[PDB]
Amino acid sequence: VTRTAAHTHIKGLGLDESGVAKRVEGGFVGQIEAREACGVIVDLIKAKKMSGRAILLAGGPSTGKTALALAISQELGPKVPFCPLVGSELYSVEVKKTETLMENFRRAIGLRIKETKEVYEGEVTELTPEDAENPLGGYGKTISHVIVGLKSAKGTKTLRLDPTIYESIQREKVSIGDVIYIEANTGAVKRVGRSDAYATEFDLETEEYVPLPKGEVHKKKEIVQDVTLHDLDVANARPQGGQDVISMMGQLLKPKKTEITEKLRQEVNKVVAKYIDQGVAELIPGVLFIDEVNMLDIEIFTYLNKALESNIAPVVVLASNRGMTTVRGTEDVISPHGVPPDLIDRLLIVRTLPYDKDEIRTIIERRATVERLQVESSALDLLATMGTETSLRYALQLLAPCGILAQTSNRKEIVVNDVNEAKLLFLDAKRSTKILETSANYL
Amino acid sequence: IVQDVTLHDLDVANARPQGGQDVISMMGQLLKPKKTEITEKLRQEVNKVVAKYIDQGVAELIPGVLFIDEVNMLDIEIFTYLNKALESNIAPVVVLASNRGMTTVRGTEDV
Amino acid sequence: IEIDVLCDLTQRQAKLYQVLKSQISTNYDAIENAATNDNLINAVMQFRKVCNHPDLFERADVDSPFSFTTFGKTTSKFTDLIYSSRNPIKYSLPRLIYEDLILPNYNNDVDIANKLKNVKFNIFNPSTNYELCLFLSKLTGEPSLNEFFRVSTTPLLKRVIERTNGPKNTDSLSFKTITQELLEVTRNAPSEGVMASLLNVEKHAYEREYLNCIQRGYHPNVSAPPVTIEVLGSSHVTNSINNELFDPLISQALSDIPAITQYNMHVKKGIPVEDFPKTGLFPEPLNKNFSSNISMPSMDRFITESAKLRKLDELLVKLKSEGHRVLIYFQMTKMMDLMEEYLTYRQYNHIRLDLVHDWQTNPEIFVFLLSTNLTAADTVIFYDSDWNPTIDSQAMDRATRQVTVYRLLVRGTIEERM
Amino acid sequence: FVKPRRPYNSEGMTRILRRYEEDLFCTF
Amino acid sequence: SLIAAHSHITGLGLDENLQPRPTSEGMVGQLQARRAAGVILKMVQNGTIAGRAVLVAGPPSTGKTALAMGVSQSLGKDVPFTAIAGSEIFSLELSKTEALTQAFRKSIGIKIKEETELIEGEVVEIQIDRSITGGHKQGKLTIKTTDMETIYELGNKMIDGLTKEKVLAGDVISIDKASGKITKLGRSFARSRDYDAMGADTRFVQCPEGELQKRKTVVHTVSLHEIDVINSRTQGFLALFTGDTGEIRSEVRDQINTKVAEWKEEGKAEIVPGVLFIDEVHMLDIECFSFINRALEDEFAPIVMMATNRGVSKTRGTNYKSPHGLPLDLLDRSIIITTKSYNEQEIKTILSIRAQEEEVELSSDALDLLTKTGVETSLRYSSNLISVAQQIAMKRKNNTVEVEDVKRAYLLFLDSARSVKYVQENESQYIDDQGNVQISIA
Amino acid sequence: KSLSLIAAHSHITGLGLDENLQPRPTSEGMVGQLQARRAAGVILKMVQNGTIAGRAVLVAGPPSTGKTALAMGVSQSLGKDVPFTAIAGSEIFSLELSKTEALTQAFRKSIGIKIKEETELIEGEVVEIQIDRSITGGHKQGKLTIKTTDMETIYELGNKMIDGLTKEKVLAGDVISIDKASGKITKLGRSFARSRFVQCPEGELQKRKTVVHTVSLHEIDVINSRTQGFLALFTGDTGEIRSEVRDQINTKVAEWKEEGKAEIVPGVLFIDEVHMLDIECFSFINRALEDEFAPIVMMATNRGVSKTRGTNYKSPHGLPLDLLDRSIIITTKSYNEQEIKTILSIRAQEEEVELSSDALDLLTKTGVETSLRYSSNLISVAQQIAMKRKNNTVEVEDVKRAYLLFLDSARSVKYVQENESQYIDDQGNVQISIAK
Ligand SMILES: Nc1ncnc2c1ncn2[C@@H]1O[C@H](COP(=O)(O)OP(=O)(O)O)[C@@H](O)[C@H]1O
Ligand SMILES: Nc1ncnc2c1ncn2[C@@H]1O[C@H](COP(=O)(O)OP(=O)(O)O)[C@@H](O)[C@H]1O
Ligand SMILES: Nc1ncnc2c1ncn2[C@@H]1O[C@H](COP(=O)(O)OP(=O)(O)O)[C@@H](O)[C@H]1O
Repeated sequence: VTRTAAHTHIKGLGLDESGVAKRVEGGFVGQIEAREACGVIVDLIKAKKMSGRAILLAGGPSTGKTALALAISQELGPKVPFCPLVGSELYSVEVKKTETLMENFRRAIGLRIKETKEVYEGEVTELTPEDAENPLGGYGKTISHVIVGLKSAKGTKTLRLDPTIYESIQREKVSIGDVIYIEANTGAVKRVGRSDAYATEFDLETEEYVPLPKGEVHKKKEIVQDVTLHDLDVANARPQGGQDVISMMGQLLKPKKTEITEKLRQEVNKVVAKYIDQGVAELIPGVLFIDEVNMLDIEIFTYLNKALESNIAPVVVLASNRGMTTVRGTEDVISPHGVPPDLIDRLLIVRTLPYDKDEIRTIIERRATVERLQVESSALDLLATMGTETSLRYALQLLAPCGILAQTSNRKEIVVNDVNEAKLLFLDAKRSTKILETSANYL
Repeated sequence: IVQDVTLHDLDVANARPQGGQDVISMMGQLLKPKKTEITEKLRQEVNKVVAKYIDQGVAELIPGVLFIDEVNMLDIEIFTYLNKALESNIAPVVVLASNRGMTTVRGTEDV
Repeated sequence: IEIDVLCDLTQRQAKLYQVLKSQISTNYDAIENAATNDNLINAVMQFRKVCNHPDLFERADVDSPFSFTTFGKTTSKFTDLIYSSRNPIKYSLPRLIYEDLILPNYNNDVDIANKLKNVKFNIFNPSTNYELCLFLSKLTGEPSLNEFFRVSTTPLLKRVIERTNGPKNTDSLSFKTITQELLEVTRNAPSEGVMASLLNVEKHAYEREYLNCIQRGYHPNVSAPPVTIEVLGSSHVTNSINNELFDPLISQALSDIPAITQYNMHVKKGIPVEDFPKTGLFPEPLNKNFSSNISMPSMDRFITESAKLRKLDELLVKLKSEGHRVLIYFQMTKMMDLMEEYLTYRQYNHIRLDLVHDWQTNPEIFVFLLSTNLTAADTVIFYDSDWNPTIDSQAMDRATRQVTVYRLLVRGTIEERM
Repeated sequence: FVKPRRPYNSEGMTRILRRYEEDLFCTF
Repeated sequence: SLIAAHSHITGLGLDENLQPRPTSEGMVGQLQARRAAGVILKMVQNGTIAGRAVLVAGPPSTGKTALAMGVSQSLGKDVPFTAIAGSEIFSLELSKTEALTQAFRKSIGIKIKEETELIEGEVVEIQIDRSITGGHKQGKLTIKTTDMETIYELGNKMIDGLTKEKVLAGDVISIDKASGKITKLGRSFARSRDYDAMGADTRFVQCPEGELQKRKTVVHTVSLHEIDVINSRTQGFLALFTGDTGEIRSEVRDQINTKVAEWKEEGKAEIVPGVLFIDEVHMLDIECFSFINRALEDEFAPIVMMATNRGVSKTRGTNYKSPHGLPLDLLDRSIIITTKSYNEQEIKTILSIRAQEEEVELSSDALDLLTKTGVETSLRYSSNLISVAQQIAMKRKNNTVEVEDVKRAYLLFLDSARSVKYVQENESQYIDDQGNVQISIA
Repeated sequence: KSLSLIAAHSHITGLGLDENLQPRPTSEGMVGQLQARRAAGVILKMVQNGTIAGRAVLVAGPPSTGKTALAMGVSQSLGKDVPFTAIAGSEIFSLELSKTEALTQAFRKSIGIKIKEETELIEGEVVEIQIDRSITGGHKQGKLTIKTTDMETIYELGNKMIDGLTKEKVLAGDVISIDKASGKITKLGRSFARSRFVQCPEGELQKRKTVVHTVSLHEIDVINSRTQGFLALFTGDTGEIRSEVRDQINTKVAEWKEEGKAEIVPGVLFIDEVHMLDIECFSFINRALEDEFAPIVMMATNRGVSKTRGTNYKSPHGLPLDLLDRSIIITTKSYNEQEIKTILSIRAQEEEVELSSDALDLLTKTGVETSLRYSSNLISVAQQIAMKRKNNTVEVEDVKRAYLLFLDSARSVKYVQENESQYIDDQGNVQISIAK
């Protein structure tokens, strides 16, 4: 019916009203102290007062760190921007890694603006241009004005345009009998389609037929928009949207990441603060999630040390499964979790714990009931012993071949023999390594 | 009229957009012609239209020889892509030459 | 006959549900407890508003990018509509820098150095370097020896606009490549030719996968004009900026001339076609849908965004084919207006708001809408189903044949508990 | 009733007529 | 056509109970790997789960790529099967993570339902109105069948499709509205007064009778990555063929995911996931593995098949050694299908099948000696020797390869063991690793 | 203006100093470090005098001793209209600029030019607007009535004013600003007339107003180079500006200062984590400091005797000796118990958290024991645990709960070191299975 991939049995942290975690809630089993710390972090993010707060999720493999970050994102809701990221994303061939890090920092901060739009709309009735007295004079264009007559439901207006709006109108390929949509903030024109007041069965252009827009021609409507700061920076650095030749030639060029200067960021911040002071916009800070943080270089960590001290920084969540490991880009610096000691001071470490046999068994139970499979009790005990013997994940993804082998025998029951066949057909890391050691030519 | 072209000419003719009035095409005509990574999709369509006109009895396919001399200087990534690309249906016969004995492959420290 | 219909949440409905769940600090247990019991009532009214129809909680409107502009707006026989969009970011420049570095005057040497570096010491000048010009003319085949001095001293955009396909002499060193004589054959070649079809892979892939009927999936979030530069007290800066932003050659090149205006040039004024400012250089978009960033509220997404409404649109076809008279029970008047506009879109026979007399006398009607006395009444649907049996019993015996009662249910919500 | 057709608006424009027996080309 | 390396494998050779036949469908032997591949094939065909990594491991010349080709041929049509190598990720204009993201998104197909209208009939009158320059184009078309005759309106693209592929009155054309394609089926009027400008010999077709306008429902499969490239910029359809898609932003991918879910929620489109095959996966940086470990956990993720012929070797980007050249985090989330070496009867059957595909009539003793030299040396050498033995055999003008031609081909062309034997006793003739060589023969 | 949630250095409003440059024990959010604050006050006086150029100082000490706090104090004590550029050591490693070019741009961004100009402006509230058209509409006549709180006048309009008023609609009762020489008219808002909302202007209507401009050398460098416009100041692709335009800018600025049309305002460039620069960057920095238009460079580092980048030897502070020869070094020291508790009380006041005395004592004890930043992070996370139990004051139990939930450096190393079979080591070995 649905599609499932390694998650989506997790619906949140599953806490109480006081911050106490239940044993089985939200698809989580165990990890009580980590879930309580994550709930405190969720409350801190929802307070909307702090800047540049960093936590680190430190534990072994298959202990539930990405699951906890997903639960953080699900608990915060879709209004708060969440930016998932791996450590290998920051190495770009178009721009330096520092700019990619700052771009993700500004992408993790949201905004909510209520915008007023001046709108002309209607069905085009009369489209008559007027000519210039000397059109080959070198300066000045061919026409002078274009008269456009629009009609609506209980309304009809005639507009006199300068040529610049008419160039967009002509680029939209409008004619007489079309319903158009002119917005006055940027001069953009949208052509909706043919009016339904004429015949609709004599075309060959697979176009749809709309009726007349209700209300008057000239309106002022309120639109609530959700944007980020990186959208404002990107729109200002590569300007498209005007009707000047720089804007029209900006759309035709191939896009490329540039190094956005700090001056543009300060001016965008000043404009956003002026919008907030007018009661128009509101600020929604969010979370940046960086997975496999040990893949970063020493330069990226050194820039993070300065980027966390800014006054507009979001909450940063990191995760790593490393012990005493040399930092990449250095040769002798041995540090906990592969993170240098200058960053650990600005951090709050949340420690995750390994599981038990019963926790493995019930995690396999929820993963079986999410994938729409039913197993026997003895097969479940075999899977739990198998998960303790080899890995939790190997017991997790052996469920689907067992289900396929159960289906191919015309049964809707997973039994011990299907699990034995799945063992015989698929190996794990330990048995493959044991085959590799006792091999002739790297078998 | 009997005309002879190679498949690479067909690839670079089909990749280059047909001459229109847009500013981008004539701009790229007036600028330095930088090479681009031709996708496998375009080569696939070129192969199907070539096989379609071969089946009509009009065109004829002439495979040739790619002679790479002193192949000791190739990196191991190119060797692995040679292993991949020798299994294609449209591949020609490739001739290699080398004058080394027991030597390490470039890019590897112990092979 | 009592049967309930189960519906599954849509993407917008689930997004609004998750926003409402995260907004109220996750006291969902209290919401469920006081839902079993029946200012929490104002909290659960938002939830029932979300599962009823997403437009009641927040109306869908025109989806357009945010305009980062400060234009001339109205603080409310023709009306003038002039382009006036600016950028909110203002870059201020002193007059001294402009007047002493960029404009010529008596105390600087902008024009003198420009002439010295561009005319007198240019190596393509035929008055001083005629041998190089003759060498290049033998190399390329240009009929004029001033072509290189003209190419080297005009910008690339001005070169690529006014480029002409002038002829060149055969006695030169520049001949035609193989790729060019392949491409020049198929300029006006028709289909079914072997050479024409072998060089037309892209258009065949365009019409093989139906690319002129696909929909646009992405539009940008913010659109902005270029940053305004302000100099206080100088009209020359304004003139130069207006000339750069709205260059008549370039803006004329990126669009067309009206056809009746072209008729006024050619016939009523005697201007030849070769003297026209050349036009039509803007690239064609992929579809008609890709030509702008503004998307419209369509009356096909309105059906699919509400799951209960889509299940009614699935269910009314059988009742219309079987020829019945349906009646809907509601609780608000907002969805009375919503079903008014939906039924006028679907052009069905319904009431305009005596009712019993019009119900008995007229059988041409189809669907009745009431807000909490019929007999020829066969199929009844509970949209906003509440299991308080006092209302359901009086609704049941308010309205000969077999009677089927229907209830719409949304999976994974309050109503599955209810 | 029958809906009217869309108005056809071609002044100052050429014409190519391709009939059964004979073809035209009107120029300005 | 032409003969490839795995041209004899079209399918997997499995029964209805997923049990392999000993010799079927071009595949012989390797029962456990074929059964596991059939299980993975049904896992793909169900389409209910996403982001599962499968590793195929074993010695060289064992049938890993043969297994991948059997899976691809049993997959069937309109299911994406992206086959890449590990060396293609490193590019000068794309990051490794961006190239891996594009390779992931190539393997997810979207099947879009479309509603078209087909129009066929004789053309009565074409009127085309154009500007003086030629930009604005409009006109009317009068098409006609035996029973009906209507007048249509034309646009710029329709007039462009009418002008090229020249249509006159009396020709029979077929128009598809949603694709914008005009095909000329022939001519029926046979006009007497023909201006002798062209050498047209158009076909005589009959009058189409019945309804002029017919509706039909068409289905086409597009990839996800094609939708990102199309929506990325203004001329992305050119970038689909030139490959100039440089680092598509994340906002495009988010909005495309949202619109794909919206199209699924209405019934216009459905998601058909596919198989991404990575041959020589050990030829990858550790940053690629770290990206793969978290890109396997997304909703839009295909089933990834990887092949390795490497033991405990060095992992690239690091300074330690790992099993299969892969880190243990990637090996944690993978199930492993192992492959075992062949017997003499399996090698004989392989050589007989490859001789049947290449159309070579081998003798019995020639087959026995080819099996002997394929069990002492490798299988690929004895497979390569067959065409050379055939080309030697046609020099004597007999169409049957004897043991003499096989012996001659074995004499003329060398194996790896004979090559290292010849090199290791003449080390002065070849260039040393220190660059020393002896060129003079005295 | 200047939106900000709460910064980590948000309590520092400058250097707490007397009129004789003596540091008070607690002033302007800075406590302790008397000698370092006195040295930074001397450097501040060096910047404010403006008669010397190209002096580099170095702020070196142990980590978490207030070096960035000192830099923020100097930057806040400079105030506005004086350039202050703060960069990191890893910022200059660009893919489109060379390292010396990025260092040159950062050098010229820190010196500005003060230009004073005056313009004549119109400000008032629109009373009534008449536009007249003829029979053919070829010419347009107009009258505008505009008033302030002191006078009222009527103006006769020409064609371009009428076109500039029809564009960007102006109605009655609007407060507008008109520039005559450039033709730019801005709507300030709407007047307070019920019958946005600003007040009616006062005084004269024709005002000559003086605006003091400050423009850096890098901006004039970008504009004077013809290879890109002023939009490269925002897009950020200037692309290796040539040297000759910089000598032209230098000579033009020198003769502008000679004529009296401009003044030179030098500033401070701050390089945080200076040890991450290559030796080529250090060698460029050595010779870039003897220029006449060079700012005062502040460098901060916390390393001991470590390896210089790009070399194979070790140097004090990570910097070569020829760079250290031209530097004067300010040394910061570690903190006491009382300084730590005063820092924590100030961070409590800035975070709007009310603390008990016992909670403050426990935070001081665990800050002396572990780290200052660890307690300064624990204090804000304890308030949410306190607010979950619905009380305002943060008690000892909330601090102990936050200390249990969130670990520090030494404890995390301790739990790692006896569980290293479950973590991935330097050799890539790990044990995931529970048993065996
Ligand atoms: N407490 C838990 N309850 C249910 N499932 C869990 C729990 N912890 C981990 N899992 C499952 O185990 C797997 C661990 O994956 P992940 O968290 O990404 O790795 P890591 O633990 O190294 O971060 C996931 O598939 C997750 O669904
Ligand atoms: N079971 C089989 N059926 C058919 N052909 C096979 C089989 N096993 C091996 N082959 C042939 O042997 C060769 C094996 O090489 P390949 O599969 O490319 O590499 P590897 O075996 O190392 O994965 C292929 O050319 C294939 O045609
Ligand atoms: N003398 C001081 N007065 C006030 N706050 C201080 C002082 N010294 C350090 N701090 C505070 O301690 C925190 C960490 O010090 P910081 O300056 O980041 O250390 P470093 O000097 O290593 O960069 C900062 O938030 C800073 O405000």
